[PDB]
Amino acid sequence: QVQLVQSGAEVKKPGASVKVSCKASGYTFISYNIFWVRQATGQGLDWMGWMNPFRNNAGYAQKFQGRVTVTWDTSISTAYMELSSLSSEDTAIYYCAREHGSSWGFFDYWGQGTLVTVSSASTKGPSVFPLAPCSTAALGCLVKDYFPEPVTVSWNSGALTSGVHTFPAVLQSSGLYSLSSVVTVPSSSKTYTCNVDHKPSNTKVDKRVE
Amino acid sequence: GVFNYETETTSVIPAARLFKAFILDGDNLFPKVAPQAISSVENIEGNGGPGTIKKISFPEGLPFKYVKDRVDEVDHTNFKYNYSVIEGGPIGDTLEKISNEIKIVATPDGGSILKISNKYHTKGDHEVKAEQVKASKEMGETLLRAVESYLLAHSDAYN
Amino acid sequence: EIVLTQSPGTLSLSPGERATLSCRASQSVSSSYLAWYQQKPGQAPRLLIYGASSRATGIPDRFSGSGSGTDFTLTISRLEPEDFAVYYCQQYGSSPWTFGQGTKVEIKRTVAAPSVFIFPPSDEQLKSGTASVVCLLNNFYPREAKVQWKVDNALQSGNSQESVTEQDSKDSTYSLSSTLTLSKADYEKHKVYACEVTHQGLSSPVTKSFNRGEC
Repeated sequence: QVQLVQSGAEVKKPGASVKVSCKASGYTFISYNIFWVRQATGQGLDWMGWMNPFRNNAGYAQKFQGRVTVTWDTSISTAYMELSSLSSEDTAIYYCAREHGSSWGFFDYWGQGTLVTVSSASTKGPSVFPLAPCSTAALGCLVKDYFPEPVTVSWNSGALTSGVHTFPAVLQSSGLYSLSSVVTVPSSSKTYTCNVDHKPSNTKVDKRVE
Repeated sequence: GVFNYETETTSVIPAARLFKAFILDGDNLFPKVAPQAISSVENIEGNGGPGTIKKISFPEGLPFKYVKDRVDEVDHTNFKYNYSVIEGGPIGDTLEKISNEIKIVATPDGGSILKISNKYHTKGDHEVKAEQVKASKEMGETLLRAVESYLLAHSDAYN
Repeated sequence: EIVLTQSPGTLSLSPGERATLSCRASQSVSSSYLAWYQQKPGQAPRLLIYGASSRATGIPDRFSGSGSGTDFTLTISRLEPEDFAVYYCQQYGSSPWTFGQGTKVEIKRTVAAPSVFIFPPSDEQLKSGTASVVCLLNNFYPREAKVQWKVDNALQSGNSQESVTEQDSKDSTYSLSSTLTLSKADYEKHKVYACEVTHQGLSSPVTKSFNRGEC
């Protein structure tokens, strides 16, 4: 069975370069082409460049303008893509896809995705602030100013799950992340504590809200 | 049963140059240099190496509408090329597939000779028509001479 | 390039209904060389109809494709919960090869008005010189909603950043949080902070507010 397994998450400063690997298995490596496709949530999908291990040549997408270099190692069936001159606009998930045929160019098999995060910040733990009002009432915690993502938020050590909404984090103007986790409880109530974990910074905060 | 049919033809082009143009880029060249024989070459799957499937379309007023070939082996070191005719054209009725081997060998004068081997897989005791064997020989030489004329008129090509 | 335009941007349907997805090409696509992919959040695209009408291996019969030239369609005869995702169309008849922008197939249910709550900034956060005011919109459909921040009846623009959850597993609703970020100096210079919500489940905008000195 054909698989395309990629290297994992990369964190880079602006101006650096990232090299993502894509190891192919379950088929003859030199027999098929491999493309590299970016997926940033801004747009949809964009192809970056293609390698041809049988003809030993390559082609590149115009939009990325020669910042993409594709190489490969046939002996280990691994494809490589290096995106030089990384900015904050390059923060996206990059895919490797096997071209079915040089003329029937539909990508039958896909890699699982490699996250590249290019921002200029230091690994910083979040500040947790309570969200309380001045039949049904809402409580929450504000998880603010952390880099990188994500924080895992639980309520009462995981005992409280119903009515809990932890939202996707947003990237602030400062380059740090922030999200809100909320819960709706009966007004007749009882302690409520949110459990925030930002493991890149070894930050575990248990915040009680009322 | 199985019936083998072999052929040898002579080319002035040396083996290394002829293998690159006639074999490695025959799919690119054939619609261009011999439009009267090949209308379009269409890759179905793969690069062109082993496992590659290609759909060859013939121009109007055609003996066959199309044919599908599987690339079995590409030996760069030994100038040997293996492919099989698996669908379309003469495939069907009493003929199951056609296994083909092309080996380019350098000759004492600077040219080359092509050792073509055609292996037909027929139904039981059935035999192939001589026109089928003859037609394949006609097609191979016309493609070879068209590519041969292209290389002579373009000395920089594949060199 | 052959630019592929997909319509609608979002298709909202119930399970078991027919879904028709359109892929318009700026130029004719030769030999009906167009493919369709399925993508779910956090996952890679998965091949579906190719050759504009041919199923990939493992693809059930309810997925079918049609069209030629400059117009192609992807049809899901009977939607199932596994079928609600984003679909892309990809042409390979002319180099370079391009994708569509994506059509999202959405679950659908009876319109529910949001439950709106507003949260004043905490005394801890004010100690650090920043004030964040949070507005919560819970269990609403359709996804479209408008959040307006007013500070002493002064409309706030460019100083808030909203977030929306994925459609909920059990009740097929969404939730929204809007955070109004202000300096402590600005926060102390005003009294009334209000979150006003316009939604298609609401006849008139609901305005949850508080007074700074009364918390």
